[PDB]
Amino acid sequence: MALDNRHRLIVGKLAEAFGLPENVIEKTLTQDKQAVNSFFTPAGPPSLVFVYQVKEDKLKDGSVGPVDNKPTLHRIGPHERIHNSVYFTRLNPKGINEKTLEADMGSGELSVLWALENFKAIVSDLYLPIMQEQQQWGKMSTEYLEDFLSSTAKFGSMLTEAVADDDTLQEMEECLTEWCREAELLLNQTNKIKDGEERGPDTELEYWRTRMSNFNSITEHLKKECKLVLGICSHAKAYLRWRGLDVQITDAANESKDNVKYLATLEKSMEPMYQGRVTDITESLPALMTNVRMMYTIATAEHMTRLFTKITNQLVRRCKEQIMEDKVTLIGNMKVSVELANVYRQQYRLAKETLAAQPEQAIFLKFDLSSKALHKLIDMFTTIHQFSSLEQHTHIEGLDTMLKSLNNIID
Amino acid sequence: VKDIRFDYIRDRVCSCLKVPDSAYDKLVSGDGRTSLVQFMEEAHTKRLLIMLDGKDLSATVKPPPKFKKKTVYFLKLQETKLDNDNIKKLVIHGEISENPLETLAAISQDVFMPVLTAPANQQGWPDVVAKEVTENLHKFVSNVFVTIGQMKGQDKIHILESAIVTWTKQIKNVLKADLTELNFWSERAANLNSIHEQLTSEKTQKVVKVLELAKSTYYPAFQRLFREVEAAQQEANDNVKFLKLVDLFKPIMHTLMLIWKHSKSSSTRFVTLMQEICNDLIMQACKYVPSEAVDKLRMTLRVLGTFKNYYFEYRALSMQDTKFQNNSLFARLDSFLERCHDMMDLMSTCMQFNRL
Repeated sequence: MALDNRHRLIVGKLAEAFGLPENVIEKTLTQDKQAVNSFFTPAGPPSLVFVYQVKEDKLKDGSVGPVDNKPTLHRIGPHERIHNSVYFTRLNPKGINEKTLEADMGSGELSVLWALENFKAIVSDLYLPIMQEQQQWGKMSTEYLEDFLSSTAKFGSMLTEAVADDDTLQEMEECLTEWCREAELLLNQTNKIKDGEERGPDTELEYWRTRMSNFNSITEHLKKECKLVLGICSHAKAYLRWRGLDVQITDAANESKDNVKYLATLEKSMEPMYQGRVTDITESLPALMTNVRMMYTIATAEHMTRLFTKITNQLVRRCKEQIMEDKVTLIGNMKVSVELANVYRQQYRLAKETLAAQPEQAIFLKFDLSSKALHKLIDMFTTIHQFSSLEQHTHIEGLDTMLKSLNNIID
Repeated sequence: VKDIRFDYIRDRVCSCLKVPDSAYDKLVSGDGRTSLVQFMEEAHTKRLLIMLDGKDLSATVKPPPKFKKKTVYFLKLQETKLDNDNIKKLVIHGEISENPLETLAAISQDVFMPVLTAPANQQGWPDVVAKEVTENLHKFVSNVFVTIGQMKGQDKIHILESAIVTWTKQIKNVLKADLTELNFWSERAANLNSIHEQLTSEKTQKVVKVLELAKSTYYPAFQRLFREVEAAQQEANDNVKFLKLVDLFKPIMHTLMLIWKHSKSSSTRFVTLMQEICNDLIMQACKYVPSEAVDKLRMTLRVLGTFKNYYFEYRALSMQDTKFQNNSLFARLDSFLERCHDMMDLMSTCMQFNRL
């Protein structure tokens, strides 16, 4: 409830961090003391953030600074390139003077570098154990929190992805040729992604995400701006090429955005089969065809080829791995896997029946070779296990070397 | 040199721990400053915790539940502390508060929506990614709001997206919310009333009408889910108002028959399962009771049991005057009765063969 005591506590802490000892730190926290009272005790402000910019040394020395720059003891703690913050958001509904200031007001000390590193550090990296320790310390609310921190991880992924006259004629040639060639390159990303490998369908989503990130980077890079103004001056060599590339970039960007958001809708029902159990995919497949069937009521060859070949690649990967880690277990797993392939083909043929009703090369090749190399081996093990009941009646006087014939046949 | 980093971290620790003493030598002189120097001189080392228990310090990672603790986090952005370029501007110099979840809620709703707003205003993300970061920061807000407390007690389209996504999630939370029996139904009444005026309040009403400037599909679904809320709320209230050495306390059992007399003059399955709860209390008492006295105490035990089954048939006859439940009480109570008939007649044989 005491404005001045917490004012001088934040003066001392912002001096110990910043180096502005007494004069303008205390003057700026003193100035407009109605709001300084109206954050601490009263309603309205839930923090009073002193941000301090710099204009001469780019704040690199950090030991101390003049106040020629404009510091803002403003309500918002903004994230620009230039000002180091202190928020002192208070963890008390009413400002109580008796409670100390450094046990509820967290300091706002911020690296002068931009929005990549500090925020992912403060969200994902630093806070790893306490919730987990609180996971250890008695909660039922364990569910959906692990994937909540996987959402923090994908924040980290996307911020790492995204944040990372003769003289005039010379400048025009110097900044055009390079960037036009790069744009022409980036309009060929659909071609270097058709290759021979058992690849997984999430790499599709990641390829489209890289297309998004590079499109955003180039379109921001063009929006250096003096060279655009130089282009406007120099329309009276690349400007035919620039309007052509602009039309190409707009069409590519629009189809990329539509593809990314619709391919993003698919993820929560294709997700169980990447790492789960072999029987789970059987139940997942009706949901999977509800998703795919609704999405082809909208938008073709690239979707069909990449989606179906890679998803069937992943089914082969999961079945073959989950079998490889004896007899009754193996025969059971082969029965389960053949039933999985059968229900997949059955539901795709039902899908083709519906697709014909209302208004498959990869499947053929991949599951036909898998199912034939499973029928042969499942019949071999059924025969072996049917001959395996012989294996312990060794005292009958006519089953001694007979089993060694069976042993050679096995071996 | 390591000395500029050492004295910088020392002056920061004297700033943030605020205990004037030579205690820096009393704790750090063991594993402390060696762990600090190996933290600063090794690759991949990205975190450090220091806890201030009021006056005490601990350089660690594991947070204890001791009150008045304070948290400071140290991270070198670089793998070493560089002699050339200054280390005073350390990328992570964090001081925090005792309770973590309150701070995450406060940081979500106070200090880091600027990261959502102003970098969106400046370069980098004018695309669908701005809509994405707004929506899942709203998800952050909703989650940190609900998982605390509930455990313990062109513009038009995107604004519609936010103000419909938060109710998709909150309805998932609501449908999750639809003496074990007594406390179960008391909790159900209390929680469902509390959510029922979390849904009929002012700002929710304005949100429903602002959304009803679109009138597309979702709002009949929230109408039907409110229809789910109200009847269960009132009926839970009704049965909560209804629900409000054993040799000395058989007259209490008359009260029990009278409760069944008075209540049923609800639904049958919870009635039978309440009878199961009564029988598990009775088995609790009949283990609380425990070679010639043993027959006497088991005679008392069967005597209480036959008052119990006699009150059952009294309730049956008075029901006739004013069918599966017999089989259920038979299952539980008769399993017990034959456990201790076996042991009681075993001790009867044991006494008779103690006469040799």
